[PDB]
Formats: sequence, C-alpha cells, structure tokens
Amino acid sequence: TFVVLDFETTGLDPQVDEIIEIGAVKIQGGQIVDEYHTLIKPSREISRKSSEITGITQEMLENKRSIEEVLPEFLGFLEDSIIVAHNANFDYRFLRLWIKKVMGLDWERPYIDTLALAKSLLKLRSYSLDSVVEKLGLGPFRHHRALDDARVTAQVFLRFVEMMKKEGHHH
Amino acid sequence: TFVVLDFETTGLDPQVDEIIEIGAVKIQGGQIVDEYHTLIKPSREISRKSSEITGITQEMLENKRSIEEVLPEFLGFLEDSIIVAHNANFDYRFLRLWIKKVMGLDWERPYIDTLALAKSLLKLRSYSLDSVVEKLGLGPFRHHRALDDARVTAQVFLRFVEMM
Repeated sequence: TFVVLDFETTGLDPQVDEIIEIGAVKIQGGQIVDEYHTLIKPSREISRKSSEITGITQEMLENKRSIEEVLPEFLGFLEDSIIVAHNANFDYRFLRLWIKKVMGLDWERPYIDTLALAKSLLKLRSYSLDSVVEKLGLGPFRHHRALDDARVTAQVFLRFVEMMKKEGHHH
Repeated sequence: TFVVLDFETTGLDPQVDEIIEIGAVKIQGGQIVDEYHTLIKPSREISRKSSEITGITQEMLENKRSIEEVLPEFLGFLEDSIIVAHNANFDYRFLRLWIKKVMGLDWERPYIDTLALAKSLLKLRSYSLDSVVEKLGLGPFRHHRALDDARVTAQVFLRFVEMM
C-alpha cells in the first residue's frame, strides 16, 4: 500500500516553517481506496507573501486544528505505507522534521518520487506535474464531486448534533 | 447509523431526469465508517447545459454502469440507515421515484434534512449549503487543492507502474 502525498507549506525552510495543508490518497490493488485532506493552523500566523503564493489566507486557517493534533491523525492514515509524492524530497523533509519537533520520534519511510521516476521513463524538458500529465495524455479530472459535498454536509450534520446536545439551544 | 447523501442529476424534472452521480458517507458514533461514490450512465445522454453545471461529461460516462446495476448495490450500502441530506426533498423523492421505477418497490425511509435543522438553529438570508457552511465556520467550501494534486499524482504513479 502507498500514500500519495501533497503538502502546502508556510515557506521553503523545513526547519522553521510549517505545514498548513495536507492532502493524500491511499492506493492498494492499483486502486484509490481512500482519502485524507486538512487545513492546519500555524502557530506563527501567515505573511502577506505566503497567502499570495499559496492562495491560503489567515481566515481559512483561523478556525483549524494544529499539527500537534493533525500529525498523529495523519500518521494513523499511513503507518504501513510507501510514500509517493511529486518531488518527494521536499514534502518528505518537512514530514520527518515535524514528526521529530512535535512527536519526539525519529522517523523514516521509503518513498517513490514521481519526478525522478518520470525522468527515467519520459524525455521531457520540464518535469512538472502538468508536463508529465499532458505528456502521458492522462486526464480530464473531475476533483469536486458529489462525495466532497456529502462530506461537508456530514460535518454540518455532526456540528448540528453537538449544538443540539446543549439544553436550551433554541434560544 | 446514518447515511448522508448528495446526488447529481440531469435536471430537476421527476418525470424524465436521471441520477448520474451518487455521493454518500456512512456515520456511526459521530464518525465516518464508510464511503460510497459512483457515476452512473444514463439511458438518455447528458446535455451540455448539464455538463456545464455538474462538471460531468458524456466522455466521463461512456464506461459507467447503468442505474439498473447501481441502485441495488447502493440500496445495499443503505439499509437500516436514517438518511441525511441538505434540501432533502428533491434528492429523496428522486431516490424513491427511481427505486419505484427500476425495482417495482414502494420504498420509504426516515430522513433528516440539514436545511430544516439550519432553519431552527441559525437565521440566515440563505439556507444553501454554502451559506450554512460559512456560518458554522466549516469552510472554506470545496478547497482541497492538495487532495486534488495528490489525486493527479496518484494517477501519474498508477500510469508509470503499469507502464512502460
């Protein structure tokens, strides 16, 4: 089993700066089998430059968990898994640093770097995700689906039921 | 045990429109135990106006199963469950109508509408899922670019390790 990973980050320095977005897909049987996505609130709030590059603003993160609470949850999403990322070296650096920094752990896991693999198989001039995607003729993707909406309406439900467990919620 | 669901359809007319997508999450003890999702090939092809609104293309639907296949499987995924949906009337009626059609069953099941709940609980100018999500602070609504890039990378991965 493999977990294909993509992070959003507070900047290029994996010592000092923080993971503000994690997305992931679990594969087995050559099949996507489930999914992980969260936003992560940074203890240092996000600079004008960061939002500018990422598209991610302080407001989107303002109400979200910390890596202290998200990391253990993401780890439970792997454990067994070979990591896979485009240019995995970077996300991976950020990953093991932050397992150290907050979880104490010394952590290592083998990864497959689609960037490096694509250099072995392709003959291309840029090895971007966009270039190998067109080069492979893969595609039309549809990322927003009925399921993503089911997932938010489900948080909506969940949230309502916590709200109605307090006596006199109707006032 | 709950199943929160969202459909895509070819249109709003109960007399002729079809369910071309099903999305469902199954919830027990305040947690997600399972997920269901398929596209469904319609007898009567999707219009361009439908393609534009739903994002679903004729090409995406060529290889897919038909309602006659999918409903029973999906009715298997349901079973017992209370159904939860936003603006529940349309989507529920549609389910019912189509179980009646392909399967001859007269079928009922209790259901919660999160749009009715928002109404007791919130007081907004709109009760669309988008306005309710903003209010309860559960946004940002449908930003998941990192999952998107991971799903794209997964597919490059799958392709290579089936290649060269």
